[PDB]
Amino acid sequence: SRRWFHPNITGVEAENLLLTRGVDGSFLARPSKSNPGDFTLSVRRNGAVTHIKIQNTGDYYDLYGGEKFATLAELVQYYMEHHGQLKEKNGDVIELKYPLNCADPTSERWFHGHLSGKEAEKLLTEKGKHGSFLVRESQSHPGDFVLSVRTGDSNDGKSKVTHVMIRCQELKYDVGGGERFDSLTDLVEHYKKNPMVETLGTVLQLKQPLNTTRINAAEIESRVRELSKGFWEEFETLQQQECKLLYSRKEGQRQENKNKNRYKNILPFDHTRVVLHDGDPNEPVSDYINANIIMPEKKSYIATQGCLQNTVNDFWRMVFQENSRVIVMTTKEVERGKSKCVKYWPDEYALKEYGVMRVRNVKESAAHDYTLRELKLSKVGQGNTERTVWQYHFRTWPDHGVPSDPGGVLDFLEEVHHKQESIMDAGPVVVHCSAGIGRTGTFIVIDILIDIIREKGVDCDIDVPKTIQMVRSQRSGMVQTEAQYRFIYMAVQHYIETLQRR
Ligand SMILES: CS(=O)(=O)Nc1cccc2cc[nH]c12
Repeated sequence: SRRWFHPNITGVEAENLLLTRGVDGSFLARPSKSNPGDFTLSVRRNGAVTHIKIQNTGDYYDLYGGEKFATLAELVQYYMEHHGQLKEKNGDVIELKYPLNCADPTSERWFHGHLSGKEAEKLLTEKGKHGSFLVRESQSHPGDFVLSVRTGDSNDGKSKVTHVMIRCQELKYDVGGGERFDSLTDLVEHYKKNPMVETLGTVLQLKQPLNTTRINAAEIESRVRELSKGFWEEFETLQQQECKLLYSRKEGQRQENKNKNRYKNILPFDHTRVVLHDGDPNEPVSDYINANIIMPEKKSYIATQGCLQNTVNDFWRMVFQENSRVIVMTTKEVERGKSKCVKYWPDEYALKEYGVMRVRNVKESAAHDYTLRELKLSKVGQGNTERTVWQYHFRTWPDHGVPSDPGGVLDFLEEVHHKQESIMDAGPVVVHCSAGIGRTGTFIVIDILIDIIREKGVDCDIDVPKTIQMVRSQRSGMVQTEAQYRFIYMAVQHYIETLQRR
């Protein structure tokens, strides 16, 4: 669970909560209400509260005096299982022992707040299915709530909508009897596990929240208009779901693999990692690269980090093994004086050996937003293994935030798409930035969404947060920021508009 994140709390509200309701080792995280990408970890130690800044400019969560993380849940899991690791400026250990839980329901997928009983019945009738539910404000009884649930199997009376009144009495919630809950989430979780049974026997199964994010692609402009009045609230609802994605990353945690990771705690899930075969028998662990397969759930991707000097050979082994023919690089080699990805390709017209692999740079072509490099990759000693690999190097992404206009990214992805589609039996498209989660996740999700619209036209269903959750189950923290989340919507809107004009 992620109850330690409080989306609508001030610094002083956080201090008072930890002092009145917490103990030493108590903690919570919260966003800054005016600087998105800024978060604070507030921690109680020696009867006083310390506030620790976490910044995310788009690549990773950077904890002051700690490490870089793919998600706030991974950050919290790391320190709740590693004492002595989190430290202040003056060096003392700060311990995260006791999450201080938030009662606020506004980031729950099932919470609709102000909503009429007739509006909720229409939404549940049109969009809902057996077990679809929502919680809304009563309107008749102020301060109380209603849980509306659809149960059932043409509109022939085989299904129905039931309303269950939820009383709020002295900051606890109940359905008219039995247990009184600290929050609506606790109530919903209880009646999700232990469903209410009606007198005549109907089980009110809370199977899934009502789906409000699935839109018809033609109506993207109207959804964007609505979110622009929010994008922040829909993004935070998505982020609340990240506690469901704490999958194991054991291989990346092995001593033999530690120096193959750019950031020690940003690791590939075991269940989707790229496994390298045919390694040097002399190298004890030769099967590991910080990379995952992203299979939308025909075109697949590999999301990976920027090469380290000691992983360039493994990068080319992956490319060769997976039969990838297109690489997308979304960083300059150096940004803000820091190395983001080593040069892993030869100079134009040059030939270099990278371990058992040989690469020729045949030709480079510069466009305004990117450079294309036509590379020839083969195994040393085996001439007939040569294949062309087209590297698309996006060069104009800003150092922080996102492009102001998506036209450049969309023209780049169209060209990448056409190259991939032109090559018979090409493997997954490799996409990498620096950590391989923020820009990489953004480019991949845009590509996935646009691909739907390319095959099905302007009239098909898309669901941005559900697509992002699905990509996040295959590599940690894919899509890092609210700014990238907004950019994904803007890119898809711009794509639909250029398709209508044509
Ligand atoms: C409100 S919703 O349930 O319609 N949309 C939605 C929001 C956030 C995360 C996910 C994952 C699947 N759907 C999501």
